[PDB]
Amino acid sequence: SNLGLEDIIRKALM
Amino acid sequence: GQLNPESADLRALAKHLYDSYIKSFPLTKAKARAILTGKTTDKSPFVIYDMNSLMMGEDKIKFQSKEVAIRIFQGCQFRSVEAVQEITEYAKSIPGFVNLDLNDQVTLLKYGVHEIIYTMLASLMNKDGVLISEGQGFMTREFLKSLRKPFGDFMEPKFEFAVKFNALELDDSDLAIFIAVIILSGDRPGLLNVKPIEDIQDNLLQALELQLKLNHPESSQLFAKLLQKMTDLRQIVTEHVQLLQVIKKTETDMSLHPLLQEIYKDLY
Ligand SMILES: *c1ccc([N+](=O)[O-])cc1C(=O)Nc1ccc(C#N)nc1
Repeated sequence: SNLGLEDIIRKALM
Repeated sequence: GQLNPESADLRALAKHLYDSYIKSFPLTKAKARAILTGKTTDKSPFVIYDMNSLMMGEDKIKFQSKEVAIRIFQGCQFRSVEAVQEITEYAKSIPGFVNLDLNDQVTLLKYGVHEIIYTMLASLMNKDGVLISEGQGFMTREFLKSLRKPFGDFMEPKFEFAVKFNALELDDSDLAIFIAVIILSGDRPGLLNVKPIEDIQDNLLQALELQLKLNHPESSQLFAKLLQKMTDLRQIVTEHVQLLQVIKKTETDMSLHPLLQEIYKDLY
């Protein structure tokens, strides 16, 4: 939920 | 104030952010306002104002934990992935953002997306209700407020913010700079290099201040009033943690009509 969001954001920043 | 090189650059930055805002967010405030004021002949939305109209509107509402409120939160957070990816894509256009430390980029966005989502939800709200199902429906504020606890209290603090935020009468040009200012907040916990972040926000704040002077002559202290709205945004996000504890302590009826569960998943 939080690390889920952080991973969504990390992937979108790629 | 003077039209000097520095002011010219700040106008170029506002235009650059506006053009990137339009490319990244397909649902602008102007489109939402046209629907709400009935100016769009192409998508007259159905009005859901009670349980009877809700069941008549089963056509338009188009359809894993066990608690209903938790499943609503999981679903709307999943539906909000496209918004998070659009905000993140918008952030890449902010000059200097991608040069920041990658950990700070993630930290700035993970706190900022919630406040930006609420800012754009206000565009879908008037004093009477909120647009749902991609502008094909309209859920009234009092019907939401009348639902059984804890659901009846979910959206009402957001309507109260939206009425006060929409009274400022910002357009998409204003909102593009305001969103960038939210992202470049040097006060996020866990930031590694606050100084380069505030250097960018200092530039965005100047561009915002000049934009509001040019765009809103009849608003005294609009810059200050708008910055104070960030306090209301933060409180709404903060209160979602408290809302979880209200659910874990409610042993009353927590069942909700399946169509209402779907509508809440389109909200935040
Ligand atoms: C989803 C669907 C409906 C509501 N609501 O009616 O209040 C809320 C949510 C939701 O997940 N809200 C949410 C999630 C995370 C954060 C943070 N940080 N704030 C709010």
